[PDB]
Amino acid sequence: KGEGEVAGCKAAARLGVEGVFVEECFDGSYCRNLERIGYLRKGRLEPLEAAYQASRGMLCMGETRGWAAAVEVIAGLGLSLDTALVYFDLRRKGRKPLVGVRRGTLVYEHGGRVYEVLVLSEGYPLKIGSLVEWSRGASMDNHSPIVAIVDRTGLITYYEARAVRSIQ
Amino acid sequence: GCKAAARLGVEGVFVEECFDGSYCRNLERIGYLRKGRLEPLEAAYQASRGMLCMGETRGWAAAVEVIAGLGLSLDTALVYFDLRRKGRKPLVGVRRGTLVYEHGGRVYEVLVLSEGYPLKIGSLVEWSRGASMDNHSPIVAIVDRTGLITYYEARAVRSIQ
Amino acid sequence: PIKASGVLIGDSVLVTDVEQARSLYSCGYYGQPLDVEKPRGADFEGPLRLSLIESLYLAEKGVLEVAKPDGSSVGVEDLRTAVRGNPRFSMLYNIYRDLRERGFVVRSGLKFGSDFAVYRLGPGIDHAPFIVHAYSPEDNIDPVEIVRAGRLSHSVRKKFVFAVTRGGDVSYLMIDWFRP
Amino acid sequence: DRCAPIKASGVLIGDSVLVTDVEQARSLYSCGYYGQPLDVEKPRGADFEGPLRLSLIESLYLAEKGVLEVAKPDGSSVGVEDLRTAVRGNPRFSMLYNIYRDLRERGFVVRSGLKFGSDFAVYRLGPGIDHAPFIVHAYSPEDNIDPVEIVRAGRLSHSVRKKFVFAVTRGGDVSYLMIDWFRP
Repeated sequence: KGEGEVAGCKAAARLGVEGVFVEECFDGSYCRNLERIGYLRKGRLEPLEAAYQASRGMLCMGETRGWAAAVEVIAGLGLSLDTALVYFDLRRKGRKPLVGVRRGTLVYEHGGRVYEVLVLSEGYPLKIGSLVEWSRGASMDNHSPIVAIVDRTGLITYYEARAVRSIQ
Repeated sequence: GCKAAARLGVEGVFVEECFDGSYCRNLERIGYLRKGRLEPLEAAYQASRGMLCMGETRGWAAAVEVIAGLGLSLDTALVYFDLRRKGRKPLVGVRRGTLVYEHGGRVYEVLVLSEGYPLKIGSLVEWSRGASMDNHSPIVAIVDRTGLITYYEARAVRSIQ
Repeated sequence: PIKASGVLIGDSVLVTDVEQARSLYSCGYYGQPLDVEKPRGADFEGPLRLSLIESLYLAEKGVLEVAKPDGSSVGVEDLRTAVRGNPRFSMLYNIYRDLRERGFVVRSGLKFGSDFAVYRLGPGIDHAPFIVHAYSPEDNIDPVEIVRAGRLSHSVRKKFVFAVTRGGDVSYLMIDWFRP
Repeated sequence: DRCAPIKASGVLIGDSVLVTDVEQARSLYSCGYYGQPLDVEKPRGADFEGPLRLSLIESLYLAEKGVLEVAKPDGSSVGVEDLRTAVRGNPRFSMLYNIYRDLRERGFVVRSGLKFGSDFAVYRLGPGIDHAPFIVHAYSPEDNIDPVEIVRAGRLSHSVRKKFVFAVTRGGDVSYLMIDWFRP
């Protein structure tokens, strides 16, 4: 090209067939951070963490910056726009989530408790039953059952959902 | 102590004896009692109030007999009472389930709905247009499964206002 | 060990003896007076109106004797048919039953925009029920309905309850607002 | 009133449309209260960074009114009619859409009702400005309801303004039931 745009990014990454790969670290502490909490391991960034750090403007994906870069990883890797949002929100709040083993779930530890968040989206009905077996599910693994609802506009609400045999 | 006694016909109630002349006179006045014939819902109301007797049956025992006898709807009757207590004077309207009454020189059409008995939303809209097209202020009355009654005005319009 | 007799009229059972009316409302807070909305404990004259679901539970428990306008006896299964005969009332009844059995006094949730208000001692005492919306595990819901609920419980206590039931078994979903 | 012309591009991703250019973002929010900023819940008018998220039904509307150009992430164009497909493919959105269109076309500002427990929250001037006189729930005239639900409504409307509307829709037509508490 002529002049790469590296000013303002704390690192630069390319989008492969499966995964984001960090090619340049401009702020060492930043990368070292993204290794201590486990998101970035040997250049390989976890797709949501990669969409996230894009949306803070801290991670360039070539010549693409910010949310245009977030959308890139997101669409590219086949992520879910709402999950990513609940993730960002959770990252912004000081949590470090990972992908739970169940469809539509995010897992994160805090204050000696592991929290399992199910992401649901206005317009996408689900059986009450399912909500129950999931919460059950969740409780059995020692996670606190969390539900995050993102309405049609992008607003996010959080609710603990605990299944029980008898009220108490 | 009943002010009157009546007996159950086949499609009606008919006052047989007026212990208190003034009580019947008043009833004729407001136009519920005519030529012996007491309107089913008012008939039940007087029974409830302990005023009307059915043979020697008194009060709500009396009323239960009328309602079930004339096959009235408990919920409509409770509503009818309620509106009577409040001091209105309704009368069984045209449309099904509806009582009609006037007040403030206005005519209010009340539709009686009951928890447990769904209705399609179109229906409610329809009924609502029907009421307006009769210069009846559309009033919905809901009776939950326990006997609580609530009133609302329900008006259908093509543009929010 | 109270005993009362009622007349099935429409889909409800009226209790007409003053002492029996007052009796049920006092010993378990069953029924709803027709002459008083919010009765201060117990000066009220009735008749006590009982829901169909209330009529079943009590007939079952042996406390209420139900009869038709003409005096002929309505048995427990007669009620159970009528109850099963009605979709909303058949799903409620199961939950009603389960909660009464566990020792909760279960009143209507109407004034709280739901199915049940659930008291540990009683209305006008307990001061603070649970709010319960009833669902069959095969019922489809939009995730926003979980928010409308958290909204409904915003005034009372932002902890309501989905009660799920099919074929007689009931579980409960404790919902309550959470800050990550 | 008469805001301006427009004017704005967005990416179609998931069931929503993101708008990432900041000026467009504030532009739309300030010019009719469309969309919802992803960095602020309840913005000071329109000082926020965005992107502005648009709900699929918002999207189709703006596209229709020649204001929004929707593109996929690959850059490829998304038709008005592509949007009309995606919306007509979601029963909730589908019923919602004709009520939005009508309400916007009547000049109201239409917003998510989520925080009032209903489908639409409806303002004359707009959020932060006026108060939202109306709370709307959407319905097909073939929908069944238990009458107590009507009360639940009067509940929901209890604390904000005892007056909520039922908005019924089929075959792209709409009629609304005004329901307010009443004393016989």
